[PDB]
Amino acid sequence: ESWAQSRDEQNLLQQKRIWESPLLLAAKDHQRGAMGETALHIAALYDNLEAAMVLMEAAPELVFEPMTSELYEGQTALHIAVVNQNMNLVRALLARRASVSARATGTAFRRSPCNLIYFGEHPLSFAACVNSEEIVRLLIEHGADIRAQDSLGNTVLHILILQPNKTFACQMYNLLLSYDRHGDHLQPLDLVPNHQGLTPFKLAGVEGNTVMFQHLMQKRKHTQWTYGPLTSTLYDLTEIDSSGDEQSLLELIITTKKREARQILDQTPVKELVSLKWKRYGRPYFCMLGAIYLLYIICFTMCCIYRPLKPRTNNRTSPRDNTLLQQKLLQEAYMTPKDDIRLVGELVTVIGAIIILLVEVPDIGPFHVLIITYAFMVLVTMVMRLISASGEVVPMSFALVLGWCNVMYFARGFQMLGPFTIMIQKMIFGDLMRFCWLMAVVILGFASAFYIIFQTEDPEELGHFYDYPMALFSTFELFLTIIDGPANYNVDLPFMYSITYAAFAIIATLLMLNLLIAMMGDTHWRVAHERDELWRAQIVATTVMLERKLPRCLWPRSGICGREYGLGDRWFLRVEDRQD
Amino acid sequence: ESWAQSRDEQNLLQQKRIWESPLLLAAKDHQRGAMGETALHIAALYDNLEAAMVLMEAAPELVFEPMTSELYEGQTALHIAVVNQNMNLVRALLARRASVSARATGTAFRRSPCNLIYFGEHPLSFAACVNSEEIVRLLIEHGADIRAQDSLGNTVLHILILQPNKTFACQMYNLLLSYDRHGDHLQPLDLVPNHQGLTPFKLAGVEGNTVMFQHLMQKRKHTQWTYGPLTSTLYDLTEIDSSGDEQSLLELIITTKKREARQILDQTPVKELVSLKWKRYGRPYFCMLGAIYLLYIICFTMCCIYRPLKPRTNNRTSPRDNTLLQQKLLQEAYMTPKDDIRLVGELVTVIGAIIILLVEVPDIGPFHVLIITYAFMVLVTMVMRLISASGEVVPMSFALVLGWCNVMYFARGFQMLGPFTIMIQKMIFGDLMRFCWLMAVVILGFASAFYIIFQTEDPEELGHFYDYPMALFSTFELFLTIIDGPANYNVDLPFMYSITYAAFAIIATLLMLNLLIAMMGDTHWRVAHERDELWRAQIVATTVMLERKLPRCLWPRSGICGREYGLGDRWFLRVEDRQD
Ligand SMILES: CC(C)CCC[C@@H](C)[C@H]1CC[C@@H]2[C@H]3CC=C4C[C@H](OC(=O)CCC(=O)O)CC[C@]4(C)[C@@H]3CC[C@@]21C
Ligand SMILES: CC(C)CCC[C@@H](C)[C@H]1CC[C@@H]2[C@H]3CC=C4C[C@H](OC(=O)CCC(=O)O)CC[C@]4(C)[C@@H]3CC[C@@]21C
Ligand SMILES: CC(C)CCC[C@@H](C)[C@H]1CC[C@@H]2[C@H]3CC=C4C[C@H](OC(=O)CCC(=O)O)CC[C@]4(C)[C@@H]3CC[C@@]21C
Ligand SMILES: CC(C)CCC[C@@H](C)[C@H]1CC[C@@H]2[C@H]3CC=C4C[C@H](OC(=O)CCC(=O)O)CC[C@]4(C)[C@@H]3CC[C@@]21C
Ligand SMILES: CC(C)CCC[C@@H](C)[C@H]1CC[C@@H]2[C@H]3CC=C4C[C@H](OC(=O)CCC(=O)O)CC[C@]4(C)[C@@H]3CC[C@@]21C
Ligand SMILES: CC(C)CCC[C@@H](C)[C@H]1CC[C@@H]2[C@H]3CC=C4C[C@H](OC(=O)CCC(=O)O)CC[C@]4(C)[C@@H]3CC[C@@]21C
Ligand SMILES: [Mg+2]
Ligand SMILES: [Mg+2]
Ligand SMILES: [Mg+2]
Repeated sequence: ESWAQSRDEQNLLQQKRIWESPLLLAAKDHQRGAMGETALHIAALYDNLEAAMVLMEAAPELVFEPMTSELYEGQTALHIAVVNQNMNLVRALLARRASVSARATGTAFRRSPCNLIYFGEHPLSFAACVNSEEIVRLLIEHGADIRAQDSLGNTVLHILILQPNKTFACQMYNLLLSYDRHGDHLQPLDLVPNHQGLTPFKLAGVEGNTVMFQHLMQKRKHTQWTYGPLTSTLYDLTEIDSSGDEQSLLELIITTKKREARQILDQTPVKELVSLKWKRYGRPYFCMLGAIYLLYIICFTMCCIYRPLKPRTNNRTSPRDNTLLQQKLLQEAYMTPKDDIRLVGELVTVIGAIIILLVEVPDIGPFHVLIITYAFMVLVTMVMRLISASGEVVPMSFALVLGWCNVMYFARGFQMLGPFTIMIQKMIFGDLMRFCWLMAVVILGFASAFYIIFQTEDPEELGHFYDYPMALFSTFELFLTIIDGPANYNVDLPFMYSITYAAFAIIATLLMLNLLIAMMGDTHWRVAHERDELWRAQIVATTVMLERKLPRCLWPRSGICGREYGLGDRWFLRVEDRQD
Repeated sequence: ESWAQSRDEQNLLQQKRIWESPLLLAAKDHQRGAMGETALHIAALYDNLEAAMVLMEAAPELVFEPMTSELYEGQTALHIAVVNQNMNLVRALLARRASVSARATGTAFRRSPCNLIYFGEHPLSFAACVNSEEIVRLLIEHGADIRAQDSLGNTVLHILILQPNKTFACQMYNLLLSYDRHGDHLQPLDLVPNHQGLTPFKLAGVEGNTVMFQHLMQKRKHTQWTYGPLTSTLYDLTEIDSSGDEQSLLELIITTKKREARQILDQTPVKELVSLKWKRYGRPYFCMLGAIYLLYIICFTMCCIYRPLKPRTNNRTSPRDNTLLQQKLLQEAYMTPKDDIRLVGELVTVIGAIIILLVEVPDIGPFHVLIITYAFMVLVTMVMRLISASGEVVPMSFALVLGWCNVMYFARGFQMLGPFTIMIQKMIFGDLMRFCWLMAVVILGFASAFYIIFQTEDPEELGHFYDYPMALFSTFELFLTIIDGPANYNVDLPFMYSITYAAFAIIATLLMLNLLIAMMGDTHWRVAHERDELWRAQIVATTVMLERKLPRCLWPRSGICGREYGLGDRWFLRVEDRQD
């Protein structure tokens, strides 16, 4: 906001600085403006060729001079004439020995959501982005280095992938790569990583640049044979399944926050790779990891069904006291064979909860949080068991609910069941997290109204609202229509009740059907229309988690290795498809 | 998986075997490779004409030699040059006396979902499938037999129907059939069955090859007269209603597992045939078979309403014992006129259940299973009645529910009601069989939580959860909101209950609306959009069942017989339509 305010004022400052100097005004159609610009910059800016030539005759040092602002730092007139595509000025600027290697470190050039363009820092990178082949053919003739890297580390190959017109990005990727012609450099330009470690092939995957993914994939395709309609294609599979030493391209797509990246999961070498590694080793481990967790939660349940309880030593403290049984002490808890059989299962439970923490906590989405909370609630149950602290029903009840709802995590192994878990998340963190603020406020209004209406009345007849916390809970239950409307029929209720509850009943049906239409638009189109895409993104997330947390003996590398077939040491995936 | 692994390794083995031999490498641009191939095979594979000619000059025995692998067994170079459509090589191979009758018995050629192509075994069958008319015009000139049959028994007529480009399949069907020119053979080529017994006309129906159904139907159309816009067309109806000796084409479409086959039910001779036989004899028997079954289930109900019961001889065994009446013994069950009137209806019931087993069990979808289970539960009721075994309420209650829900089978006679039964099946074996795994797991988590919260409390106030099987059943009922939320208001419930039940109530509404949107997508588009198609497939299934299980006197053959009209002994169906 404040920065956007300053840019505009600096841009309005610049228009004043042009008007003050008649020479700078003449350039518009040694003094410097608000942006640090010169007359050569302004003539290049508005494509004033004749003003630029007359100024460069007087000052030929003006060509070398960069803008001095923070917004346009390092920018020379050559940058301006390049993006404005004035060919004859670019020729004239190079004739006056313009630097083709100048770096524009200005904030307006840096990759940021505030800036609409990201063109890099070098005139090659500016020229390729504005799609001028000739200037690229002209700048390299004057010593411009294609291997130039930015503050982000991007070369021009990386920058073209980050451009909104993906078709022009393809041709300029072709042109600059054809101009390398070096074998002496340890990395060719397609193989040069940026500072994040992403190659141009990896960058197209992370950004969801689909056509740049496809063009780069043709370099990694070898066609073995063609049998009429059939053809056999062998895929390099080096970067899309790099594992054991570095993050995979599949791993980068999952961790990135771009929904466009997940379309790359539907591209051909990626798709059969994921489906193969899922069917080969992905499913039978995950269903085995599912069955072990299910027997664990059943073992945790039985220890909670048979928890140590004794008749209460105390007398009843009120007529409203319903307690009959209390927790045993520690020595009382274990003195019999049934207590020893439970002690085995409770020890299995705690050892299971410790193993959960070991495979989860030293590592650091939602099912991460649910199982860590479940393992945490188990340890609190043991701690209270050891010190004989009362209230163990509170950690267990969290753990029974959290422990069983983790069993729903293993629905994603089945193809139909997995997007149903997607529905549950989007309904609760979308439509529920929105509408609960409208919904609780109606509950607070009517529960307060319902409380004071029965505040004079006797609670024995109608105790829905006997104190204010129960009046909140009852009105919540009346909202969802899970308990009946309060009625006695043997006594006179207040007349203000019948008006309020009829007003409540209309709003509660109206608001609850509104939550249904909101959850209608969610699960129908966002999830059930895209069930195959969402389930595939679940597999890649599940498998990458499996690969990190499993030994090498269990997980063989996917594809077929060369050097027994003379292809390299790389792991190749063969796909046979029908071209018809 | 493992077989797909082996094929790729064998394909990568083959690329090594080419590189080792310089002669085999020269063929790529007497030794044999991994696939058993030769240099002539590899030259034919990559369309290397000049390498093939030089090799066949040296070895002319190489033309005769087949590949020796399991994957490509029996394949010669003539097969390879045919599918690759190298005309000049095919001419050159025939000039060296190539076998046109060689059979490729390899696993890659066999019809299987692992193999993308099914081309048959003979070079005629390969040439027609890759759509080369000239090679077919050339191979027959060298002695190729069109009547060749595979291990599946398919001739080239059958194979063309099994091809994904149905338009090219039509022309090659025309070309090969025009080349038969034999009357001496007992079956012409359109009439030659495969090993399954299917002709090319029957095969197009079973596979749902609609345009091959239409082209073959024109041969079975005779146009009687044309009256301006009106025309009268007479259909052969021989194979689409073969009955009394063999399965019909209608019967093949029902029993097959292809959804594409049911579009053939909407083709013109099929459609009016089904609608005619349904209206003529299909409905009035089925509604008669419906009314007889309805009076049977009403008779079974009245025998269960009036089942023999006496006051209990024992005393009450607990304060929680609600039993007042018990079953009579066998001699007590029948000693009065009302007992004799029930004995008639019970004998009608058992004789009815035996007749169900006779018309169902010696024969061996869902309503098959439901009525056999109903007839089985009836016989258990009699067995327990005879030996005075207690617990007869268990077989009856299964039989009352199963017996009445069979009456829903007769909804398909009515056109609107039939797809509603489709909805019930798809919702229960789709959306229910999926979502019950997510839904029971939430129930198990909260019922366990609800149990231990009230494990200390006294059950007399709140006995929803007094033991663990009732806590499961109550939480199931709270999930569907068919019983009210537990509340006392005269006693203090645990505070962990109000948190857990509010957590339960949100999830239970959220998950239950999710089941509604899932059942929304089911019944709307899968069934109600396709209600006429689903109801028509119900008729064909019902009628074919009727034809098997009814005497000849009740079911006359459809159409109009010739030989009283001089058309043959075949049964013809006349359809008058408006061509406008
Ligand atoms: C007494 C001992 C031998 C019992 C064995 C304990 C297991 C029942 C637990 C221990 C650690 C495991 C778990 C821990 C880590 C994973 C991650 C997993 O899901 C996520 O959190 C993924 C993130 C997301 O998708 O939201 C939860 C279960 C899983 C496979 C495991 C399931 C069950 C395991 C084998
Ligand atoms: C004893 C009571 C008070 C415990 C409180 C209940 C809630 C805190 C928990 C338990 C049941 C729910 C969970 C149950 C299952 C879902 C699935 C959901 O789905 C996904 O992760 C799909 C995306 C993916 O990871 O692939 C994530 C958490 C969620 C809403 C829940 C998180 C929180 C909930 C509301
Ligand atoms: C969407 C809406 C507009 C539906 C239209 C129906 C309501 C406008 C009517 C239905 C019958 C109700 C009435 C029925 C009876 C009650 C009792 C009330 O006075 C009493 O008798 C209270 C009893 C007592 O004092 O003991 C006055 C009107 C009231 C709330 C109601 C006013 C309005 C209600 C909701
Ligand atoms: C004492 C006697 C004379 C009473 C007569 C007994 C009938 C009530 C039963 C005997 C066998 C019959 C049935 C047995 C065979 C059929 C199959 C039918 O449905 C299927 O199973 C088709 C498969 C499917 O679509 O799922 C169910 C009832 C029906 C017509 C019959 C309905 C009723 C019938 C006439
Ligand atoms: C006493 C209690 C414990 C009996 C248990 C009830 C269920 C086992 C049964 C009885 C009612 C249901 C049936 C009722 C009717 C339907 C129609 C459905 O319809 C079709 O077959 C349409 C397809 C076709 O055949 O054309 C098949 C079975 C189904 C879901 C049900 C099969 C199973 C259900 C759940
Ligand atoms: C979709 C959701 C987020 C809608 C928003 C409403 C809930 C957040 C509020 C509504 C009023 C409820 C509260 C109302 C009163 C209860 C009683 C409880 O303590 C008691 O008084 C128990 C009684 C006893 O100990 O005898 C503490 C909070 C609780 C569960 C509630 C906490 C949260 C609830 C569900
Ligand atoms: Mg949402
Ligand atoms: Mg009620
Ligand atoms: Mg379904």
